[PDB]
Formats: sequence, structure tokens, C-alpha cells
Amino acid sequence: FIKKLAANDRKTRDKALESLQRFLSQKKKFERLDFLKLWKGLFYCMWMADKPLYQQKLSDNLAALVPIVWIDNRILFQSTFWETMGREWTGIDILRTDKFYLLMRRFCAAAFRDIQTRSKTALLDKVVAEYNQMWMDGPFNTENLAFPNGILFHLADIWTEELRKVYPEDVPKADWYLPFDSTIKSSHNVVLRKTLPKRLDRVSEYTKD
Amino acid sequence: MQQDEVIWQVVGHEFCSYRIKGEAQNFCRNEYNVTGLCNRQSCPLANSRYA
Amino acid sequence: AAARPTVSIYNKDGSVSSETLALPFVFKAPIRPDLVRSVHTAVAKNKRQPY
Amino acid sequence: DSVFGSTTEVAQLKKNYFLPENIISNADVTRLINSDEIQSIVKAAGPSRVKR
Amino acid sequence: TFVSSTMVRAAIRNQAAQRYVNRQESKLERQVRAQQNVIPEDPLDNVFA
Amino acid sequence: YVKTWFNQPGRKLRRRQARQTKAAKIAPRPVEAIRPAVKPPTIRYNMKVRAGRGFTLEELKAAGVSRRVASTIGIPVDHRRRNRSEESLQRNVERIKVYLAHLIVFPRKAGQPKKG
Amino acid sequence: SQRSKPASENVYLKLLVKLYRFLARRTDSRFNKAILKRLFQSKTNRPPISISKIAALTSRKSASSQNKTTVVVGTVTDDERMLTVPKLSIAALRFTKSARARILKAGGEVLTLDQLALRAPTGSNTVLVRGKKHA
RNA sequence: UUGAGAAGCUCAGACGAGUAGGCAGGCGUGGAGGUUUGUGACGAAGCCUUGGGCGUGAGCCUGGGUCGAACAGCCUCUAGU
RNA sequence: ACCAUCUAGUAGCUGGUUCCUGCCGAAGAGCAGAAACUCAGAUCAGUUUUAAAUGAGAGUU
RNA sequence: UUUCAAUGGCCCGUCCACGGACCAAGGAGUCUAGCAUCUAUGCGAGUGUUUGGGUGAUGAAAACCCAUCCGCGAGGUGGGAACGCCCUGGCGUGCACCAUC
RNA sequence: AUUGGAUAUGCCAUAUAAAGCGCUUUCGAAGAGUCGAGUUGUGCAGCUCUAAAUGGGUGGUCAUCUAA
Repeated sequence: FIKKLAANDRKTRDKALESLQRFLSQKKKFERLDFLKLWKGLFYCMWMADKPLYQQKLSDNLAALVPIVWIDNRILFQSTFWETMGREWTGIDILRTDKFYLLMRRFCAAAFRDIQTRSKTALLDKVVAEYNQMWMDGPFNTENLAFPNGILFHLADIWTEELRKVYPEDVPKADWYLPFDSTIKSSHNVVLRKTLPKRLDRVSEYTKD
Repeated sequence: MQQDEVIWQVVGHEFCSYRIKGEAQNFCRNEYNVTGLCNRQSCPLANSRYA
Repeated sequence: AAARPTVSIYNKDGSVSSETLALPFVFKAPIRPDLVRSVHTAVAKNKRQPY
Repeated sequence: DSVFGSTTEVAQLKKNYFLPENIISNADVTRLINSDEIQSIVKAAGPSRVKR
Repeated sequence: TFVSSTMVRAAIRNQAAQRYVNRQESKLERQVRAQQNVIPEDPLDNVFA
Repeated sequence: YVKTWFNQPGRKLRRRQARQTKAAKIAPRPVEAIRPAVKPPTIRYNMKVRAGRGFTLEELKAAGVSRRVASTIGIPVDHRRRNRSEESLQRNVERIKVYLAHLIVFPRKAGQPKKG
Repeated sequence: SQRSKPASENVYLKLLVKLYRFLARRTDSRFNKAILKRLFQSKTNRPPISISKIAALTSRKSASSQNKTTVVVGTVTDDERMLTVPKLSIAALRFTKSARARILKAGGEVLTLDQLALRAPTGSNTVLVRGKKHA
């Protein structure tokens, strides 16, 4: 699939996406490097997406691919996306950042929607804490300085907007903003710390765990 | 690769086959140039999103 | 830094085949018109006959 | 790939040869300038061509 | 009182004895360093090749 | 007076053709003769091994090639050089042995008079 | 080689100059004004710096956060006289092949001055070192 | 507001002799590589001209006459310029 | 005496030495620039008052 | 363009003198080796393929490749660029460079 | 059409010969008006003198060559 997902023909690329649903829905443990390889193919499936109508249907399709993944490696799937997007973000050109901005917006909402889905089966705070832990050793990791801040400003901008969309009526009490607070409290890059609060739209109404 | 800024350096200031040197202005004989002038904005080679 | 990962291959009849070749790293080498011009200026002299 | 090698791996058909490294990483400088990283901390720009 | 003028002609040869020993030595030491300073080829590269 | 090198590549080619001519004449056998390994004669280079001129008479006696038949199979004989140490002897006796290992000498026609 | 622009004809150094012209004037930072000034300098005015120097300069008091990226507008050469290389994070114009391999394999990471700009557009938490001009 | 050949565009103010001497940018000629889907027997080049035009200039463009086979712009190279 | 090479014999000297515009600019160690640094939080002055005024950013290897 | 008018206008170069009858064409800082500085380029504790060898089926005096050599090279104080934290300034870190032990 | 060096084969082949390498209770010749020395002219040449046999030459007693 990996070579086919980055083909020079959209028809070839699309047929690998439809075949990827069966591959991801497997009930077996996927190693982390296996998802690293897959997301490099999926990155170039969207890197080569041509029209804005298509490249926004594709982002919906890729985000809609998260619930297909097995529950045990669903967190690995998303954590590998945010790691494959951090390292490749700087090499994107100015005319391709706006299709990947929408891709991260669709994957941020997929994370919140997956928390919503799992909040019915198990208590919400465990689900959020598990997802928050994913953010900790991912984009919001303080130990690595290689992660771009252009993505983190994006996540701050869209964090509450996607949260409101996932729960139109009212969101419960949880540590929705934990990755941001722990980052501004301990980030080693002052530009991130000084301007992340200015961009995050954190509301105190629902943050008390 | 399409660096789109490395391209303009190579064409905009080194050699383009489409360039007419003028006393007051350079031109393009490129068919896709909107203005017919050689400059960074109207270069069809150097602008990957062009109309 | 990101670039097209693979390259298509054609047959005699000009039809695209299914095999693709991963783009070699030489196509990601820096494109240096000033360097190429200087090295060309010298390499272009090395078949000159004396007069 | 055997003739020219990589920037990290050597050429097979040239001894000890590695492809040159570049001074910049992403050559799109307008992508650097107009990024959210740099446009989020710059002081607000004055006019373009200014009035007399 | 110092040495013979032949040994003055021989002092340079004594330096010479170690002249190309050290360049042959510093050469293969450079090859040793090369084998030690090797970048692993990033198993995310061969996804398409 | 200036010596100008405009015939540097024309010399290179001529020497290749002389090699090609030499092979065409004796093509089943090497274009160069075999040489011994000798140690250069100074405190600066005595740790190198380089090609010598020909093999000594002690080296050929020990290998088994008489000084007469040595030249006929392309083994040069240096009568001037000698073996002051056993290392040089055994290094070059083995060299002759390896060369003879790979040698295919083609039989010649020998006069066979009818009578006794 | 002068005060107004570089005398190099390399396009990528001009592209670096084009980026740091922006930072120099659209930020209050004195780091971005220095980098632009040092990008106009000649080869001899940008002497190389070494791995051993960079580790030595950023040591002793290295009990601090040490997130500080080391920045040189110049070449980071290698020093094979030192055996163990610490964990460093250096943004330089150039790294030699063995300097870059040592910083990566035993330690942290190597940057370019445009990769630094996206990390520290104001030069925050940076050690802007220089090479010795002793010739 | 479109006015990024960022080597671009735009605002302001001051200043202007010049030998030796220093610095910079340009004009021209013969040949070289690339380029202009370049020019040419419906006339190339050259030459003539109280025809016209451009540039502070070096110079360039052009109309007409004459002519009859080749020539030029642009980017680099070079020199018996 | 003549002829051919050496011979492009010997130069403190004579005469000559080919396009444009711009900028800086003397002398008649000093005078002129270039890089590098150190800088209104600095020192100066073809000046004057007294026993500070005024102009200028000042320097250095 | 020619001419007229009013106004201004003493032959050019060269060093009084010396060259100048006119016109066309030719006619003078060149090439090469050494050295020094400066700038650019590549690599960088290294660096330099072109003595030579390999090789080159479209021209083969090129381009490409490279064995063995060989050259050249081989701790505190103050000020201080830059940075972080503060409530102009203070505190910490302090490259290059210059006086200091 | 002129020839190269090879190959296959025929006929001749004065071999009662000629070699290579094993050994030794046997021998082992080696270049002179030259080398060398003294003195002049441009190592060489002139002129005067003129050798030796583990000698002679040339290098650092040793090494290494073996001229005419």
C-alpha cells in the first residue's frame, strides 16, 4: 500500500485508500515503525492532492479513517500522525500548508470525537488522561525542540473550536487543556511559552477535571 | 523538486530564453505570462500557482 | 525538503506502466547556477587547441 | 543512486563521495517569512509605499 | 663540541625516517574514524525504494 | 625553450595501442612479466613493499625454476640482488610458487630423429 | 564582504540573507541584526569553529536548562582530538561531514540558520559564538 | 491599491570645481558556448543621407537611396578589441 | 669597405600610448580611503570666556 | 540644413620649443613562470584526480574513474557581541578581541 | 596480389650428438704509457714520472663494486 498511496495517478492512490480500511481494521498489534512507514505514504497521498474540493474530501476521509483502526492501536495511529507531521512540516512549501492545516484540524476533531465515543464505554477521565498522555510525548513534548511551533499555534487556535463541535450541547469536566498548561509551564522555547496563552482560547468554564 | 524560489533565482537573474531585454523594462515571450513583463509576480515558471 | 517520492515509467507506445522508481537523492542536490557556470567555464576550455 | 550516492550514504561508483549539503534546509524563504512561527512575533508592519 | 657535519646531513634523515610512517599512519586512522562516524540509513528511506 | 605538453593525450593513446599490439602478438600470456617484492633501501621507506627487478638465484633454486628456463616463462632473473634475510627469500619464493600455480605452459614441437 | 550585501554569488546564502533582512527589521531583536551583519562577512571574517570549542564554551555551567542552541555564522569543523562528544544543538552555515556525524550519532542535532529562525525567530536561548580570527 | 525583477517598489533630507591618484557602473569590436519556434533574394551585411527617434554620454534604433549573401539581439566565455 | 646572423645588443633618456559617465581626491611621517572594533551611557575642536559657552558623535591598531 | 543678425569666441597635443599638408588603413601594459594581499568557490585536520594507469561505439586531444606516491598544513579580573529572568536599571550567562595574574 | 608469426600434416633429419641440473678426495685464467702521482690549459686534454694482486676502484676497519 505504501508505494501505491504515493502514486502519480489519483486513481491508483485512491484504490489504496479503500484497501487500507481492511489493513487498518486488523485486530493485531501494529509496531510503531509500521505506522511510521504507513504515514509517510499517507502524507504523500495528501501532498499530491490537487484540488481544494478534493484535498478537503481527502482530509475528511483520512480523519474518518481513525475510528476504523483497532481500539488497542488507535492511540498509536494518531501519535504517529503527529510525529510524521512534526518532522515534515518545515519541508512543506507555502502553497501546501493550507491543505495540511485542514488535515490537522480534521485529526484534532477525530481525537475529540474518539474521546467522546470511548466516554460512553468507560469513564471520561481515563480516556482523556490516556489521550493527554499521547499529547505529552508527542507534539506537546517539552524534551524535544525539533517539533514546529507553527503546528502548536494551530492546535491552540482550533482546540476549543473542535471541542465545541464534537459536543454541540455541552462538554463535560475533563483535562482538555492539560497539554497546553504543562507546556507553557515547562517549555524550553520562550517564543512558544510567551505567545501560546495569547492564542489559546482556554475557557475556565469546563477545565476542573 | 519545485523550490519556486530557487527557480526564480536561476531564471530571473541568470538566463531565461523568454526574456527580451529592454531599455526601460524586460519582457517575456512566454505564452502564459499575463502582463508580458519579466518580473517575479508575473513569471509563469517561477509561480507554481498561476492563472 | 519534501518532494515527489516516485517517478513513473513509460513503454514504447508512450503508455504509463505500473512500476515506479523512487526518486534518487541527486535530484535533491542543491541547484547552484553560479557554481555550474564557473565549472563549465573551465571544463569548456579543456579541448582547445593551441594557436 | 549508485553513481551519486546520498548526502549521508556514499556513492558506490565514486570513492568516498557524498552529495553536497545545502546552506538552507527549505529553500522556500517566503514559506519561512510568511509562516505562523515568524508572523506571530513580528511587530505590526507599517505601510507599504507610504504617503507624502 | 656538537656533532659531525655528516650527522647534520643525517639529522634530516632521522626526521625522514618517521616522515611517511606518520602519513601512512594518519591516513588509515582517518579511514578508521570514517567507519566509526557512519550515519545509519534511516529505515524510513526505503519505503518507496 | 619551453617544453609544451599538447601531446599528453596522444602519448597516452599510443602507449595503450603498444600494449594492445603487444597482446595481439602474445595474447594468451600477460602483457607484463612478473616482478619480485622488495623493500626500499632506506630508513624512510624500508617498511614499504615495492616491485623489484627480477628474482634472485637463491629464490629460483628454492622454488624450482632453473635460471635458464626462468626467462622462457617470463620470470626475470636479477643476478645482482641477493637475500640477506630469510624474510625476503620466503616472501619471493612463495611469489614464484603462486605464479607457477596459475601457469599453463603450452607444449612445443620437439625434434624426433628417426634413427637412434 | 561588505556592509550592504554579501559578495558571494551563492543563491542559498542570498536566500538566507533575504530571510534575515526580514527578521532584522520586523523584530526588535539584536540577535537578528547581528546574524544579518555576519552574513555579509567574508570567508576570513567568518573563521571556522570546532566541535571541541563548542562543547568547551558551553560547559562548566552546563547545569542550566541547556536548551540554548549554539549558533555560529560559519563552519562547524571537527576536532578528532576529543573522543566523547556531548549532546549539542548547533545551528551553523555548514557542518563538515565528520562534524555532523559526531553531533548526531553521539548527541543531539544540527540545524541550519533557517531552521533556527523557525525555532527561535528572536534568537531566544541561543549562544551566538564566534571563531577565533587569529589566522 | 493590485506598486516582490526584495537585485523590486516607496518616503525624506543634504550635497555637486578638480590635476596626480583610488573606486564603481556602463558603451563598442573579432571569435566561443547556449538562446531568440531570431532576421534574410518580398533583399543579409556594408556604404550614402539638409529624413525621424532614443540615451548626460560611449552609442543605439529607424525611413529613403545604393547594394547583392549572409546577419543580429539576449545570457556566459575569450581576446592580436 | 661591404654582407648575413648574433640582435627584440646596452635606456637614468626622447617621442608616443586608443571608449563613456559617475564618485572620492591630494601632496605641492603627514595629507586620502578600505576592512575589522567601540561607540551620545564619547570624546573632541585652527573658537571664545574663566583660573564654562558653542559646534561636531568620537576614535583607534 | 543653409544663411543673416546680436553676443561670446586667441590652435591642438607634448615638454618658449617640439610634433601637425590632407584622408583611409595599420599602430603600443602583452603572454608566461614566482610571490604577496583581498574576494569568491569546494572541502576542512586535513587538502590537492589530469607524472601515469583505467576508460571513453559518435568523434576518443573531451568527459568520467583512480592505485602508489608526493606537496603544503597540522586557569581567574575588567571591558565586551548575544541571550535569559525581573521591577531605565538590577541579576545570571558572557563569543571575538584588548589590557591584566 | 605481396608477406608476419603460429597451427595441422607430409617427407627428410649427419643423435657415435648436443644441453639443463645432482654431486665433488680435481681445477678455476679475468684487459698497462693504463690506474696512480706532480704540474699547466679548457671531468677532459697536454707535458714529466709511472704501478699492484685478496689487488684495485668508490663509499661509510666495514660495506660495495670489479675499470682500462
